[PDB]
Amino acid sequence: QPEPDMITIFIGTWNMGNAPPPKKITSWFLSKGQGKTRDDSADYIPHDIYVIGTQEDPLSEKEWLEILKHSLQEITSVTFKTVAIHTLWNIRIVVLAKPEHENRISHICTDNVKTGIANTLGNKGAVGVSFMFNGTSLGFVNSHLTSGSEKKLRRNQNYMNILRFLALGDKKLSPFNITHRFTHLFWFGDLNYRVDLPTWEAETIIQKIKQQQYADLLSHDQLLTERREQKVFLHFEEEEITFAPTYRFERLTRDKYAYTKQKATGMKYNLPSWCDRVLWKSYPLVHVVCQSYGSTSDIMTSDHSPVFATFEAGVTSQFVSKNGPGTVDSQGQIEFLRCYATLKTKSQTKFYLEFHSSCLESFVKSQEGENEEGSEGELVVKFGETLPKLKPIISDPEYLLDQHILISIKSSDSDESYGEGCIALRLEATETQLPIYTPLTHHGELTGHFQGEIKLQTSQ
Ligand SMILES: c1csc(CNCc2ccncc2)c1
Repeated sequence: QPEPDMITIFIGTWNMGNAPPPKKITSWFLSKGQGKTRDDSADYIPHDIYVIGTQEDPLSEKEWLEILKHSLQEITSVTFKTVAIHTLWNIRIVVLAKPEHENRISHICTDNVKTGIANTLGNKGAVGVSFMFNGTSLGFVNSHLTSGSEKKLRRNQNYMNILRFLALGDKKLSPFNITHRFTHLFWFGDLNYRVDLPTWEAETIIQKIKQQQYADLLSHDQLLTERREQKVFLHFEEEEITFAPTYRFERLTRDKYAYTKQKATGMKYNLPSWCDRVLWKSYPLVHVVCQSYGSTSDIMTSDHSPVFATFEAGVTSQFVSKNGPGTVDSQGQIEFLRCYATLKTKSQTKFYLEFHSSCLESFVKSQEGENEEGSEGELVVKFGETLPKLKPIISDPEYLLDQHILISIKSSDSDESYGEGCIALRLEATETQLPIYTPLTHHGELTGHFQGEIKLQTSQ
């Protein structure tokens, strides 16, 4: 039975509005409703992995698991296995997988982050799950960020606290946050970003939604504008939105947006908004294709509609050779030549690199680089041809060309990372000097760049 080189992943996010679900929620898992929807001819084909994020979830874990499993069994006639379930207050993530994948899934991690301080601590935050699927690491984050149209900056802060403090994936990747620990990272939830138009325009916005004319609304969506200004979700992708705003509906219909201020809303307006989102970040040159992104039309117990997204995702097998794992394969080598880091720091410490990869027995520390001043005010750290030759555990090009090298640039004085990035080994050529590049981030914000040349030797 051959190992897969692709899987499909379902991501759902639903803010349930503290109400039990209706008796049938199959449309959610079938990617049916509005937006980029799934073809009817696929309805019986199970996804490999289903990841369900809820917010304002009133059910116990047991009650929700029974509903989810019975929903999937009705659609697919497959009894899914529970990989993980994790709940923080009323924020929950469930991961289900086809039974044939049970032996392929390992290193299962869960965590949560509580956002805010005092007043703002007690209901918002994130849950996450990570695991290995054969040779591929997968991470999933369900966040419920701060509400309210005038709190985009707090949402951005919530995002940075979650990616800093959520402890998922390989704890040996110590300089790296969740935005670098996984082959594929999916981040979804009630992100709570709003359409930033005047209150007086509410009925105009409703009109536009009835005409399915979303362009002048999306141009005011805070998540798209904050992303375009590099204030949040740097280096994440989102499929184009082609479904109506998913919030705020009158319950038991989808015919009415309930936007006006009420005591129950703290006297806040809730103009129709795309609160409910799915974003992703995959390592460079790994296959990831969004095959659906939309909202259901027929699940009306909440003031939000459920959102679905589905993906093709490249995966790799758990490779064994006669040499690695448990030794190096002397027929393989990675050389980083004429590399330099450009840093936005005003610090004048010396810097060294760490190279981390599951193709190495352990991470590799470089010598210190040579600091120079850049012409427009920056620090350039030059490494020359000084960098240690990396010795991969396996030299087979079928394995090595699918790997990635994480790079951290650390201060000699403090050992703290000033920037993290990732280089694909999916090169155009072996035994050939080729340009490489990654942006460097720290706490998910841009701190610099790393560029130079690579020369990869495989067994072929
Ligand atoms: C439910 C869905 S995944 C899972 C974990 N499976 C661990 C494993 C067991 C044997 N061999 C390889 C991996 C439980």
